[PDB]
Parts: sequence; C-alpha cells; structure tokens
Amino acid sequence: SYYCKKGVILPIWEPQDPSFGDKIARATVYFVAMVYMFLGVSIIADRFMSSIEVITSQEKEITIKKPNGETTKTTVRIWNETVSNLTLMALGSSAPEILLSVIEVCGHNFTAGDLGPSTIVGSAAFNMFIIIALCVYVVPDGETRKIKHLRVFFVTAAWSIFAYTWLYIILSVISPGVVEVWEGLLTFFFFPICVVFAWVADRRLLFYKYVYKRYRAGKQRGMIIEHEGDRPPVSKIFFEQGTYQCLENCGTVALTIIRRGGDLTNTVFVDFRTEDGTANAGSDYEFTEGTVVFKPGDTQKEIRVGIIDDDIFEEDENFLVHLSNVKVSSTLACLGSPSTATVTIFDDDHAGIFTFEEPVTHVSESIGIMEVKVLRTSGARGNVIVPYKTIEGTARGGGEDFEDTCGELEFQNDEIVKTISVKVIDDEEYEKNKTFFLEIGEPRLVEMSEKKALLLNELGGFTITGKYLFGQPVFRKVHAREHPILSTVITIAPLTSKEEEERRIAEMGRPILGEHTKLEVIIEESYEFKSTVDKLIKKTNSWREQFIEAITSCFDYVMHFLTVFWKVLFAFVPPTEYWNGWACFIVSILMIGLLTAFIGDLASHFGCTIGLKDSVTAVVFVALGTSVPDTFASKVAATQDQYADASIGNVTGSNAVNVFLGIGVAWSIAAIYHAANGEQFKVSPGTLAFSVTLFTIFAFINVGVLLYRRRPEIGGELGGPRTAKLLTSCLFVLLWLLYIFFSSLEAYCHI
Amino acid sequence: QAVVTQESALTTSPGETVTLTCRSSTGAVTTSNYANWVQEKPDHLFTGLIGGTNNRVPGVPARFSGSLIGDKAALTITGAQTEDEAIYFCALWYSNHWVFGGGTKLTVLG
Amino acid sequence: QVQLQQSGAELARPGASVKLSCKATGYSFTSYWMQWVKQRPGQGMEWIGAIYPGDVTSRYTQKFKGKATLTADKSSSTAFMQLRSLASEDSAVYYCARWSGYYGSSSFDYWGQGTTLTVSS
Ligand SMILES: [Ca+2]
Ligand SMILES: [Ca+2]
Ligand SMILES: [Ca+2]
Ligand SMILES: [Ca+2]
Ligand SMILES: [Ca+2]
Ligand SMILES: [Ca+2]
Ligand code: NA
Ligand code: NA
Ligand code: NA
Repeated sequence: SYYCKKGVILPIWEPQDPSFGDKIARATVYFVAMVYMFLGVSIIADRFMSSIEVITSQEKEITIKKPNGETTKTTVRIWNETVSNLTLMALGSSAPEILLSVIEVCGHNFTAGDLGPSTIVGSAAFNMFIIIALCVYVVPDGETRKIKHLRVFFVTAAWSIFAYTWLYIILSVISPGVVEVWEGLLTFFFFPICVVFAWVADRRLLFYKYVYKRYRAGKQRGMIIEHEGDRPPVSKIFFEQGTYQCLENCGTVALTIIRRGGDLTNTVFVDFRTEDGTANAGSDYEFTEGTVVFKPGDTQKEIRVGIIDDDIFEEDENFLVHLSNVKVSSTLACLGSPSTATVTIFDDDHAGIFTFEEPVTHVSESIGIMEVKVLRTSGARGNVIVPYKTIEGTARGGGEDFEDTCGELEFQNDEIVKTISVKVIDDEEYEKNKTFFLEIGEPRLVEMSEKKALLLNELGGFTITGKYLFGQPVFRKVHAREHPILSTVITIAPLTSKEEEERRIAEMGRPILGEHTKLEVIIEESYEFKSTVDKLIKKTNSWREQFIEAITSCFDYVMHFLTVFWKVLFAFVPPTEYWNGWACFIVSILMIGLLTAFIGDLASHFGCTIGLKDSVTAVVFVALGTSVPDTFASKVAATQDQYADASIGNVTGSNAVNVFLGIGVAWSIAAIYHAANGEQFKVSPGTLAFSVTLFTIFAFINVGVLLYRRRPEIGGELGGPRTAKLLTSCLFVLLWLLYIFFSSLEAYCHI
Repeated sequence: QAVVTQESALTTSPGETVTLTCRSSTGAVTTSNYANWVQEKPDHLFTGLIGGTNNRVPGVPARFSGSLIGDKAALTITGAQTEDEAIYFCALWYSNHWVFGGGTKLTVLG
Repeated sequence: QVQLQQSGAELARPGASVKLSCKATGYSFTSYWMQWVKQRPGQGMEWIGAIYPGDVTSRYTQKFKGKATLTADKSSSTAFMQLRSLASEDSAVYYCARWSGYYGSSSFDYWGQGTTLTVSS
C-alpha cells in the first residue's frame, strides 16, 4: 500500500502519494538515513558488548617482578569463555532485534505489526546461513575448526530451531490467528530454561574448571579472554641346539631332533623321554614319552613338550630331555652328540615393581586435570592395590592451589600402567612456583589363586570370583570396608623344607615399590598467559581519552569521516571502568533503544513510500542491518579460537534469544494488555508461517552440511580444504538468497 | 643381612648442636633406605621422630632434623634440651625388611 | 589422641606358645599398618613384621617367618602376634607401632608401652 501510518518519532511526510520522482527522492532519503542508523547501531552495540564483557569478567592485579628494586604493577581483567558468558554476549548482540520488536509493539498501541517478527525471522535466516558461511570462509587455509562439544551443539541447535517451530505452533496449530496470554508467557519463559541450561552445561556438561586453558589478548584496553584448548660316516641322531629356552606361558616348547650323515634312504627309530631337574614333572612341565621315526629322505623331526603355567612366582628352572634306543628297521644309525637337551623355564609371575616415571615434574597452573603415570615393571601378575595420596608442600592446596585426592589404584592382571588425576586450580598468576607431592604406599596383592594363597600363607578372607586363570578359580581378598554375605567368604589358610623353599620363592614375587615412590610436582605460571600479559604491557582522564580517540589510509579516512558523527556522539557514553561496567551498560542500552526507535520508523516509511511490504523490507534490509554485531562477534570467535564451538554457539544463542525475548516479551505485553480489555490479540499467521517453515527446512540442510563437514577428508566445521570451503560458503549464501526471494514472492500472495 | 652401626654414646650440654650418625654395612645410605629416627625415653617410652630421612612427625619439636651427610644418615639436634636425654635408634629399609641400629645413648648434662 | 595399649607382663615355659595383644584406639584401625618389633638388652632392636588388618596382609623377616604369626581382630580393633616353640632367646620386650603405609612418613609413629615376655623354667 502507498499510505503511511504515523511512526513513534518521525512524522508523516505530506502529501501522500505525490508523484513518481518524489517517491524516488523520499525512498532515497529514507534508505540513506536507515543505513546511517545501522552504522550507529553497529558502533553502539559493539560498545554495549564491550560493557557486557566488562561486567562478566573477574578483575586481577598482576605483580610483575623485576631484577631491579622497582616492580611495576598492572591491573587486568580475565573474561572466561563459557556457555553462560557466550549466551550473555549473544543476548547483548541481539539487543537491536529485541528492542525493535518491543518498541514497535508498544509504540503502535499494542497492535501486531509485520516489522518485528519479520525482522526476527529474517535475522534467524541471516545468522544461520550468511554468518555461518562467512565464519567458514574466514578461517585461514590449512587450519580447521571443529566442534569439540557435539552434544551441546545438538541441544542448542535443536532448541534454536524449536523456537521458530513453536512460533509456527502458537500461530497456526493452537488457536490459529490468536496469541493467548499463556502462549506468549511460555514463549518468554523458555529463555530462563536456556540460561539454566547454560549454567548446568558449564558446571556438569563441560567441566570448564578442569579443561586446558588458553589466553588471548582482548579488544579492550586490559581484557584477556580465557578459553578451552587442547592439552599437550654312519648316520647319527642328535639334538639341534642342546639347550632350549622358553617362558612359562608358552604352553609347549619345541625341540628339534636331527638325523645327519650315512644314507638318508632309510628308516630310523629313536625314543625320547623327559627327566626332572630343578623343575618337576606334573607341576612345572608335562611329562612326555615317545618314539620318533625318520623316514627315507627325512632329516629333522620336531617334538613338543608341554609347559604347565601357573600363578606362583618361581626362579629359573630346568629339566632334561634324553634320546635312547636308536634302531633301524629291515650300526647304520647311532646316538650322536648332543644326546641330551636342557630346557630352561623362565617364570613370569612377578607381581610387579611400581614406580613413578620421573621424581620431579613441571606443570602449568592452566593444565586443568594433570595425569601422573604409575608404572609396573618386571611382571604384571595378579590384581594389586597401590594406595596413593597428595601431600601439601609450598602449594597449600585444599582448593586453593590444587584439590586433595587420595585413594587406591587397582592394577588388573597383565596391566602395566595406571594414571592418577590431580585437579590443578588456575589462578592466573604472572609468576608462580609452588610445590606439592604425590606419594604411593605399600602395594598389596589382593587377588590370586588358591595354591598361591597356600604358598603365601594368607590368613585373610577370600570371596570366590567367577574368573578363571590358567585353569584355576580366582580368589579375591575381602576388605574391611566391604560387607559380604559372610557365607560367601572362604578362609583358605611339619614342612618338608622343600615346600618351605617354595614358599620363600613365592614371597620373593610379591609386589614392592620401585625407585621413585614420591613425586614432586611444581606448579608454574602459564606461558600463554605470561606472553599475553607481555603483549598487553607492550601496547597499553579516560573521558578525555574517548574524545581524543573519536577524532584522529584513504579508506581509513573514508570510514573515519563516515563514522565520526557516531563516534563523537557515543563518546559521551561513560567508560567501562565506571560502576564495574554498569555505567556504560545503562546508557548504551538506552541509546540502542533510541536508534532502533528511528529504524522502526525509517524501515516502515521506506516500505510504504515505494509500496514495499513491511515483511519484505524487514527480511532483506532490517535483518541484515541488525545482525552486524553478530557477524563480527562470530567472525572473531571463529578466527581467534581453536574450536568452532563459540562461533556457531553465538549464532545459535542469538537465534534462540531473538524469539524467547524479542517475540516473547512483546507478545506477552500485548496479550496481557488486550486480555485486560477482554479482547483477543490477533496476529495474522499467513505471512510468518511460510517464512518459519522455510527457515526450518533450510536450517536442517545447514545442520546436515555442518555435520557432514566432520569427515576426516574435510576435518571440521570451519576452514578445511579450500575447494570444499568455497562450495560450503556459496551453498549457504545461495540458501539465504533462495529464502529471501521465496519469502518476498510469498508475501505478495504468489504462494 | 646388613648391620647398621652407630656410636655407643654421645655427650653434650644444653643449648648445643649434636649430630648422630647412621651407617649401612652394604654401602652408602640413599633415599631408598628411608631412614627412620625414633626415640626411647627411660622406662620404655618410644616415640617416632623422623621418617623418610626428611619428614618429621607432627608434634615433634622443631629442633630435630634428619638429613644425609656423606654416605650416612644423620640426625641433627640444634639447641638440645635437658629433656632430650634418651636413646636414639635408626632404622633402614632394605629390599624386604627394616634393620635397626645399636642405639645412641644421648645424654645432656644438668 | 592415638593410643596403643598392650597386655601385661607374661611368663611362659620353653617350647610353649604365647599370644600377645595390642589394642589400637583413636584412629581407623583397618586403614593402617601395625609394626611388631622385638627388643632385647644389648642386642639392639629387631623388626618382627608388619600387618595390614584391612586385608590381613603380612610382612615378615626370614628369621621370624615361621616363629611369629600376625593376626587381627578388626571388630575389637586389636592386633595379635603369636610366638610358637619358645626358647631362651625369646625373653624380650615386644612393641606395636602405627604405620600409615607410606615410606616417606615415619613407619613407627605411635608405639605401645611394651610387653615383657620371659621364657624360663
Ligand atoms: Ca495461538
Ligand atoms: Ca614353573
Ligand atoms: Ca617349579
Ligand atoms: Ca610360575
Ligand atoms: Ca606364568
Ligand atoms: Ca580460569
Ligand atoms: Na546476538
Ligand atoms: Na538481524
Ligand atoms: Na543483532
């Protein structure tokens, strides 16, 4: 239509519908004015996000020790990059959309207009496609950005899409064409669910306190962002060798008999038999007899002697294999040398020698969870309990410098290493040298066979375990902390002086401690934080400073002379150091509220001057104009970070808070005001329904492409191969162009 | 099988500093021998003073310290009191057993 | 307030067997080791062994492996040391000592008052 309703601030240009060239002049003036207000909104929203960054950051005082007497003192601010902080920054960059929706609803006598909801759905489309494509492209070539936390991405993206799905539901499914008080109230109340989820994900889903910390220089004067990172000649018959060697767990040992010399075209018979030496038949090896036959043309025959495995430690033992009774069927063959083989069995049932890798280790305070390996050396037989504890040294740690931990490591059978996790508290110190200790106690063999329990003379209580080892049931010792049935437990409980020696060798194989039983852990300062502080101190009354920075290379001159009026006007905003950033917070959110009051007029009167509908001019112009802070915040988080969690998370949180507060608050106020008068609040669903369903269909395609770029050929969400990078960016921009063009046609009833 | 050897007796005055020696037969006392110093008061009152060659039991007065000097463990008492008159034993941890010293009959004049 | 209290003076005939008790109070009995130590006049001190009552794990010297038996009664928080086949060498004083299980700490933290055992006829 060509008739313009009066705005909140701007009056109607008169007369209406003057001519054709006058429409061109009026639309040109409104368009230039609206672009200039978009530049003003971008600058003031950048300052508003800087104030929010100031509020949610902890202030630290940095002492810089120097070799000379004078030591400089600095004050810095650390901003944690958490989900609860990123959703507040996304709320800060979503202030123009939220304020435009609320101001247009309240200013025009609580009547639903196309402008607010339409620029919010267009903001969803622009954020979801154009900003994500640009963040895909900006990442440097050869570098990849991957979402480490994929569950959080799934939940947040599903919630952000469900926001616009529920916008469809309240307008078309439940009482179509009418927004009730409960519908708008629940739409508003979904936002605290988002905030509580951000807090819970920070506490439990991420374990942010215990991730590796990286620090980067901020955009403000003293701000430092701390984020998650990756934590760094007749024939004769004789033995081939004459002495064979085997382990105890080999099962069988191979002995090679050779017939050599004489004539091969004959049959030879020779007997073999084992004899006990230090090792006894039936306990250490299988007693075997036999006769081997040498065929004509045959020279060597392999015989196999069984070795009995067990659980008891023993010394190196030996037994003898003899050959005898050389015969020839149908002298020609004799018993050669060596006629006797000595087979030696090495035991491997030592329960272990437990030690630390090094006596002293150096860790940074940003390590988060530190892992100390405890090694098991020279045997890994049985399950053993090794107590461990932390000892306070210079690092007085009860949550101050570290978290006290103590307990027991259980090494299973044939397990040769275990880890101890110690929680290191990060304090952001420029210079730190603290010391604590980690000690391990006497190991105890808690799980063994029954015969080993006889040989070790264990007098405790054993509960039979379902496991079977070397063909024997496995028994486990009962601890005092455990309360069993007391019918389940079994007490296993003049020696011939040979069995006494067997017990002594059995006790020689019990678990003991190694070289390093105490670890001295030295907590030191972060190199990344120290280098970032050095970068700050290399390059770093404030009321005067803002005005001096306001007015100060041809492209820089063009941008400076374009934005000098806005910078001079916004230099009257209080600096962020006042009121812990709240002084800048109160004024800027006022100023944004002013500049989205004019835009809501300028976007409206531009539409009716040339006959453009409010929905189309909100989708293509207002949505692109109010998402610029989201564009730069997502680009910075895509470039400077190591993961893609923050860049996509800003888009997703912005899409959620655009609905839950931008539409929720405005339609709650309108529904309550109309319900006070006993009348319904009527919203036309036809314009918004096609836009929100088109957004859902394109958003599922976007999420599918984002998940498909996780393959190792591409490697991650952002960046990656250049040829796939270009295709992904062009695909997403094409999705945005198709969305805005289809919605533009559909607004004019073309369907 | 090792034999731990100490001096028969030591004689000091109050306020002085005294050093007590723990020698191992097999060689040099190391940090893997975990030298314990314990104290026997008259009428069989035993107290554990220093363990692990450095670590001091809480409640032990701070004048007791343990260290390694040369190839032997050592107990240093700085400013010995008249109440420190006792018999001091040193225990060394070998591979699977503890070996105790002879015991120095430390006496303080009064 | 850790206290280890032992039994009284005991006399036994040669070739008999004796059980000696050491009741521990003031700390968690089952999570700590108990050292048993022998003292004779003029021969210094001898370490008989150690016991962990939580699992009833045992350590002994080779000389006292068959001579002494280490048992525990965690219901009454008591450790027992039993000698068999007594001889004239066995007349001594026996002590029990608390150990935390770590070698950096002292292995003989709190001692009992000592039990005198005399073997004569
Ligand atoms: Ca409805
Ligand atoms: Ca064997
Ligand atoms: Ca054997
Ligand atoms: Ca074996
Ligand atoms: Ca084996
Ligand atoms: Ca931190
Ligand atoms: Na935002
Ligand atoms: Na927007
Ligand atoms: Na925005």
